[PDB]
Amino acid sequence: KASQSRSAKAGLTFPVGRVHRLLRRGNYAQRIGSGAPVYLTAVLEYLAAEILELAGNAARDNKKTRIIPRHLQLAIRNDDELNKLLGNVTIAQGGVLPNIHQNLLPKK
Amino acid sequence: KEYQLKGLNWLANLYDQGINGILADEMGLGKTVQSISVLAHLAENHNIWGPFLVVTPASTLHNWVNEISKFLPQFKILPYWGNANDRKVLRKFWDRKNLRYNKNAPFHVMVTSYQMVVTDANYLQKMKWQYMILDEAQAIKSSQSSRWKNLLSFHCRNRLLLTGTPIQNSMQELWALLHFIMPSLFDSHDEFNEWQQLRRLHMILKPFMLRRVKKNVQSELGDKIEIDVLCDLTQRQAKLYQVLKSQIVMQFRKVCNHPDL
Amino acid sequence: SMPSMDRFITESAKLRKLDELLVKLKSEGHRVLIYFQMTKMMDLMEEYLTYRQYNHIRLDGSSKLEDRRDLVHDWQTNPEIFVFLLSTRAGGLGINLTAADTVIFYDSDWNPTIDSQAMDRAHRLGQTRQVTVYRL
Amino acid sequence: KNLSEKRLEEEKQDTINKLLKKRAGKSRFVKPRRPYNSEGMTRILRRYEEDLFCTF
Amino acid sequence: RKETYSSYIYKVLKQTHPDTGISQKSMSILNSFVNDIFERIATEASKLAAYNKKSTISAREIQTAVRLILPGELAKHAVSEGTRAVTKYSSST
DNA sequence: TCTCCAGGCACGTGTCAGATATATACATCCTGTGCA
DNA sequence: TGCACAGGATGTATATATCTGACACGTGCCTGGAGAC
Repeated sequence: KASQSRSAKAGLTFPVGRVHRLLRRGNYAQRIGSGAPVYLTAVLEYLAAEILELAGNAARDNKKTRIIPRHLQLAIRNDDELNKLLGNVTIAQGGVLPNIHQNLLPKK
Repeated sequence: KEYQLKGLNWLANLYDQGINGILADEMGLGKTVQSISVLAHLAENHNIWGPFLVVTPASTLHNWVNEISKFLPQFKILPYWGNANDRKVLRKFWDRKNLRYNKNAPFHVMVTSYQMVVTDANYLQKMKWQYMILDEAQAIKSSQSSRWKNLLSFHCRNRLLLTGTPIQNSMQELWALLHFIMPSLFDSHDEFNEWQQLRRLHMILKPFMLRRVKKNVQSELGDKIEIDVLCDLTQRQAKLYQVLKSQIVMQFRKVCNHPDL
Repeated sequence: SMPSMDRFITESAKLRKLDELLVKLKSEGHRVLIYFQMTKMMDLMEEYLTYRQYNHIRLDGSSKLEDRRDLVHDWQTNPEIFVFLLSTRAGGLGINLTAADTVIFYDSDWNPTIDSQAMDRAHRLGQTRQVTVYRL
Repeated sequence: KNLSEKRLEEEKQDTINKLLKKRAGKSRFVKPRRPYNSEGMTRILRRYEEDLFCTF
Repeated sequence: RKETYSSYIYKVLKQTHPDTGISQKSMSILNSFVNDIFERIATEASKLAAYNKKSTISAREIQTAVRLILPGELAKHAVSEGTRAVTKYSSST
């Protein structure tokens, strides 16, 4: 009779019932459908996986084993669609990209 | 209860002169109980239960606190080792704001390690000490050691050296230890070099060094005899001697120890 | 065919002579300290001691500080312990080895002052019998 | 009441620190036989007075 | 009691990079990020469901919301991952 | 809405990376002295 | 007046010994997600 959660029923590692709880007492609609928390759980799981993949090779490009928000900031702003998504957000301890305009160099 | 009592009285006599002493004798005759009797008689003299510092290697630190607790349990012992939270607890307890002599306080004797002294120089630069005792001073042989530098920078003004053999002969070590004894007179090493060689080196340290030996008591200790065994290499221990030079230290040392290494 | 244990002993002549003198040292029923210079030297001796199933303990630089208390306590209380694997400067600085007399210096030739501290560790007051310092 | 609570908290902190400092400063057989498994197997016993043959 | 997505985020980087540590500040950055996408998607879906005179939020409403908020490439990857997950969940027969 | 049990939190204990240290011999560089 | 040679000093080079230092894993618990109607 005992069965496991909906997350591994959908094959997901993010909590489906917790997403359903936050949807129901988040006061967005009075009736919440069944397939909506599974869809939202899959979307947020994929976005987290893509973000951690980008932070992963950004941290391998610095020869380290830990993730600093320098790596997160770099992995955000060298990718164009995350640039478009996260344009107006500022990350804690991020800094800026190394850039210099063409005529400002010692051209000679 | 031995002839270390007159030796500690001679140490107190040169203390009354106002200079730091040198123990230049081998371990085995009981310099630990001699030093705790130095502290006990000095406390009997001018009524000081207060700040006393013991700098000691970590393996014999437990031996030191064990013999202190067994022999003279009148004082209150403090260790300085472990994690950072225990370090902060002992920093809460060893608080010695009241200067000079104190009675009802647990900082009577302070035991610690060499590394721990080296790595808490920011906290040990304060808490101006009265009597540091550094046992086994061979690690302050070098004058380039940063531990030697932070041992220089304290505000204790007593630099009694305890070691078994101070005679490691690198010709800078003697100047380094003498510069630790008086900081003030010994600072130029070139004048120490420039100012018959075997005879004139004996009476320089004569008013400071005391001359004792192990062959003065009754010898049931064993009178140790050195039996030396010299043996020959095996063939597997032979051919790597040619192999190592065929491609061309501690390397051949360990091949001598055992081939598998 | 596995690496033979006796072939591991007999291919090293220092270990060969050590195995010869341990036979009479255990036949007399004595107390033995053995010194080494490296970790890998004491990473090989206990395999030889498992052949003899001797009571042996090891103290080195990577040992935790509390274990050095109860190991010395078990040395000065239990008499059935036989082999004392010691580092150069660990057990040779002020450690009470008063009931021991036979020290085995495997490679104690790095500096004479460390060796002087080493044989000041066992040759101490309270020793009831003669001290024989072996040097292979 | 506040002074008594402060004194009790100071006493508790002093007791905990003294216990930690006392614990840090003062405190910081026959081999078993092989297992014998004889399942689904016959048995021959030879005692002093009588013999057995346990079969299936 | 306080809630965090720390263990789930942890196993997410453990499928892709096993020998990789994490900072607590980076974990807080990631938690704020996923919560921000969650509230954006939720308010878009609730606003769209109110706009279509419907009292129920279903999968097609957040489908339109994901088409609306995310840029197109990441949008069709997101809806593809969501459709395989939802069709796998719906096969409880 | 009733029931009910294990998920994930919270809080303990151990294990490979950095930092001073010995250390002796060998090699390189600089300085001084002697010679043309 | 310059150049070369020799001698002395300093630096290097690679396991130890210690030895912390901040990291990852083995147990409680309680409550909220899951099944049933």
